[PDB]
Amino acid sequence: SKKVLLVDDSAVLRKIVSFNLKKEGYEVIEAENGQIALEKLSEFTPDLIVLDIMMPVMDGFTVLKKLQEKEEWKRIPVIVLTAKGGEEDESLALSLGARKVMRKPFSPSQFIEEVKHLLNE
Amino acid sequence: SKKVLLVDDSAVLRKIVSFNLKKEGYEVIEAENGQIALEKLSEFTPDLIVLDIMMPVMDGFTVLKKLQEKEEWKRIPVIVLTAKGGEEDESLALSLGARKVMRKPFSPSQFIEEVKHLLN
Amino acid sequence: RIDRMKTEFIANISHELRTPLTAIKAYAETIYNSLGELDLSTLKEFLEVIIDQSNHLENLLNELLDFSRLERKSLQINREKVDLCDLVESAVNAIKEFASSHNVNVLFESNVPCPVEAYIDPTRIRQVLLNLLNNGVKYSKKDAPDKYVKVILDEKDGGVLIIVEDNGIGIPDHAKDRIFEQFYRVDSSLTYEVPGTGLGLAITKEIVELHGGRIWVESEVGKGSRFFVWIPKD
Amino acid sequence: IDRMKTEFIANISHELRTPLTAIKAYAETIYNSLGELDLSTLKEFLEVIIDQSNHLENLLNELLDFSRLERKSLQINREKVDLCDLVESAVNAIKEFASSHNVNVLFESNVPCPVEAYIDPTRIRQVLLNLLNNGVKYSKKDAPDKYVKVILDEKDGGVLIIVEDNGIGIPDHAKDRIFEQFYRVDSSLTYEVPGTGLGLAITKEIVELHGGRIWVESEVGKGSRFFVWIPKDRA
Ligand SMILES: Nc1ncnc2c1ncn2[C@@H]1O[C@H](COP(=O)(O)OP(=O)(O)O)[C@@H](O)[C@H]1O
Ligand SMILES: Nc1ncnc2c1ncn2[C@@H]1O[C@H](COP(=O)(O)OP(=O)(O)O)[C@@H](O)[C@H]1O
Ligand SMILES: [Mg+2]
Ligand SMILES: [Mg+2]
Repeated sequence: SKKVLLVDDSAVLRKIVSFNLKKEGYEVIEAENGQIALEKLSEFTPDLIVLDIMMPVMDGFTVLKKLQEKEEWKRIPVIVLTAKGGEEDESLALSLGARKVMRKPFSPSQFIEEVKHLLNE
Repeated sequence: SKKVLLVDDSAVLRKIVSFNLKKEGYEVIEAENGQIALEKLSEFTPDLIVLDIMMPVMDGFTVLKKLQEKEEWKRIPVIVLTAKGGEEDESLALSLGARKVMRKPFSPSQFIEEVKHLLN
Repeated sequence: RIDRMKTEFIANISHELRTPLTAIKAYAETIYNSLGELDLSTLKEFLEVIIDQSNHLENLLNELLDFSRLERKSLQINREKVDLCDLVESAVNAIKEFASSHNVNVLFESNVPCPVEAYIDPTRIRQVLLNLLNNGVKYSKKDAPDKYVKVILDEKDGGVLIIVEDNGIGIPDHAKDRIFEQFYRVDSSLTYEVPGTGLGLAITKEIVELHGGRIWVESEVGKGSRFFVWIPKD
Repeated sequence: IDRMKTEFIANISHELRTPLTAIKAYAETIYNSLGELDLSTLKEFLEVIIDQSNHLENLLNELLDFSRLERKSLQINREKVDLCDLVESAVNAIKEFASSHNVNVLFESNVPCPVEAYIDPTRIRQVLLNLLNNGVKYSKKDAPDKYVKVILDEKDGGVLIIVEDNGIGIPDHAKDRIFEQFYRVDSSLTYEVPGTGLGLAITKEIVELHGGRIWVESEVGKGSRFFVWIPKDRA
């Protein structure tokens, strides 16, 4: 039922997150950079966005910025799943419009629990 | 039938090496350090000794030295399984009497076929 | 200071993260090559080792990341009202396993009545408590039945005096000053096979000094060591 | 120096946590999902943990080799190696990593094979893998014709191996500093590419231990060319 836009440049990361998302029942759509993620938003409007920070072409902070300046995308919840484990990196993402930030390495159990929280809100 | 002496201070590594050894029908007797390893040689004589270098109380080079000094322990084959990946570490162990040196991390498949080579 | 420690430090990271990897690799290939020859209780046991060894591995990278932050002036404290009395039992729990694994007993008492409130960052002081507790286990006596790591809580000088006592190998007097330096380790036969980067106490020294606190040590070669951590209350 | 050392330490944390995230996530997934996980997926997930450990091992071997080269305790046992074969085996190891970034791995030869040479095969394989990895890592971001070509040649009473690419390129102010320990070209393009800044420092020392040299020519946008000369004969 619920659609989830998966955004990460790592193919290995996308696979295991897609597995746990599909194991609950959520359909997923993948995007290997920030620009493709925004390109695919013209096709459909997801119920959740799992977003990486570091990636080529367009990065996650500029995605988070562009999601707010457009009216249609700004009320979609965003979980930032990223390798950047700094406090000032978290605070920038939350200020840019991200609803939650999770550090890598991550627990799939805790990650899915947070995905449930935002979808069942 | 074959008895193997497993000498390493890591209990985590002892378990997985013992599992792969027991998977090929070998008997396994373990040792926490070099001093315990030599104490157990009074009870029985193993067909192979899997030996670590870095251990407390007594290290692997000390074991390899004392294995040569005793007459009964001299001809027992020894595979050195160790985190020390230097070339001068390898040459010291081979001169001290080790038949083969394998580095950690290791492949369980490659380790077992090398264990088979010395026993057969 | 010296690109000599730096050289020793690079080797120490390699050595330190090479252990949990040896496990991760050996257990993963074993599960892969022995699916037909593993009961289910072992498969879960073997998968759990990979998982636990990864957490050690990660903890180790947080040490490198936190240190880099301390060096760059990036870390900054967010203080709050917390009960150092539990925050200490908590920590102590988090190292329970590591301890047993070493035949070490982790005790805890308080010279004053609990609870003991104090305005501190619970995450960063947990990291300070863990480092000192983990050092107590790391550098305990090699062969002994009465080895321990005791945490003593107390209030002194309008501040909270946490003491981490042990009966381990001890520290020589020429090293007493240098232990808190980054990359420094006491090189000896007793500390030959023990893994470590030399960052833990340097990280702990900066966290405690950001709170307006201090850390010092008294130690005896053979008897044991005592690490005193003074922090202001508010 | 020091400001670099700090960046270096941060780079180890970043490059090493990428395979650890996979190892930790795949392992917990296998553990928590044994009931709802078919056999081919289990083997596939196991293979990811094994492959991500091997990359994680190679990065630790980079740290170990650097410390050995810094301390001057690394040997160089030479032998009659076929260099034309040795480059091909090195190229086969990179093919998997090259396919991940849409990079082609060509091997051309101006002189006819086999090319005999008296060098350490293990250490020259490490030299080629470093240059091949950098060709893939620092390639163009969005392009259809990305490649890494290894040109083998014989010159000056030696062997001149050239590692050509059409990647991002290197600016002239950085061209000298690329071979230094811990150095990386900090820019908007290379913000998300992992690395310690040790590879070329390890490669320069290994090449100079053989009595050879390594140098670079590059243009920003076009690509880079890494020339490495080694002597042939024993005496
Ligand atoms: N509780 C202790 N007992 C004995 N020695 C200690 C203790 N804590 C620290 N040391 C000494 O201080 C040195 C540096 O410690 P630390 O900064 O924690 O780095 P490491 O992770 O290498 O132990 C160690 O080499 C050790 O000898
Ligand atoms: N083939 C290449 N193409 C473009 N840039 C390169 C190439 N090889 C090396 N470099 C540059 O040199 C720097 C250092 O590279 P190296 O010493 O291999 O360490 P690392 O790859 O870990 O950064 C990099 O930041 C990169 O910009
Ligand atoms: Mg990324
Ligand atoms: Mg050991």
